[PDB]
Amino acid sequence: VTCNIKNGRCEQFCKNVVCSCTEGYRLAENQKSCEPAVPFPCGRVSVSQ
Amino acid sequence: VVGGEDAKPGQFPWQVVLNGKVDAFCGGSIVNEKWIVTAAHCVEVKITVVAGEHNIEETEHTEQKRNVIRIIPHHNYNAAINKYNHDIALLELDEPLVLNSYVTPICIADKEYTNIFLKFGSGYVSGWGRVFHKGASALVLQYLRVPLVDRATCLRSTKFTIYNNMFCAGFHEGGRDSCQGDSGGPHVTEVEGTSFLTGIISWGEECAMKGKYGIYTKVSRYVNWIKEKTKL
Ligand SMILES: Cc1ccc(-c2ncnc(Nc3ccc(C(=N)N)cc3Cl)c2O)cc1
Repeated sequence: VTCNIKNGRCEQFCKNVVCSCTEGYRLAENQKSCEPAVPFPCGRVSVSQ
Repeated sequence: VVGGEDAKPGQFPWQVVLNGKVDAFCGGSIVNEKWIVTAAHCVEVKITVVAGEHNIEETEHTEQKRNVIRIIPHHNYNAAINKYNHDIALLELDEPLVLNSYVTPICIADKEYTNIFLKFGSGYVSGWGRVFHKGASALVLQYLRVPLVDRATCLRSTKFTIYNNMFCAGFHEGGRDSCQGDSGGPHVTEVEGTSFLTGIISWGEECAMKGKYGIYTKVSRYVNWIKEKTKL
């Protein structure tokens, strides 16, 4: 209901709610989560650990 | 990094190492295929950057070495006044890096969210710096989770001036810390499986000494400048 409580349930960014993601990601079907929109998005480990 | 662990291949794919008069003298972070962010005191001399590095003494075929064609220290950096204040610089590479599982940028949120993520209070630092106070540098990339230290505790730890856009991180009893050679490298915060750059490894006194902490530059203070100068 508001960004000032649990970040409006947004995985990355919230705006008074409208969730958004950093470059290389798109807002998922659930309108909260962020999913890769490019082959190698920033800040993620893709080699097996 | 004193008291850290060996990073696995591709665990910190945004990490780069800088080579100059001495090899592996500072670290840096990939902003995008053409730009690295580091500390200004590191590049204050011809430099080369190596991305996709894991073990500096063994060719793993994931490395990408590039010449630096432009160095942009922040306009408020002045080493003759203070070597470690406004301590951030950008390096432009001669040819773009090829993004892959070993060479991937670090995310950078806006000013507000970079400060929110720093305030989560736990970040990861990495680099090939000294593994002991006045000791040998690492061959394999090291990493360490460091807690954020409150400003009042930070100010009491040193006689030197800690400005408001610097932060302290480390442990009350020492033993684990960043060290010389890690400078310029990243301090990142994991936000639900995506890492964001929250600090630049900057300076400190005796590495891992009880009562002393590593000092870092707040990335939130420089986000507009980083995004303006590194635009592709
Ligand atoms: C060209 C150039 C000139 C000077 C230096 C340089 N000289 C000294 N200390 C440095 N760093 C440092 C020291 C202690 C701790 C700590 N107590 N946690 C952490 C760090 Cl990052 C450093 O970056 C590097 C490159």
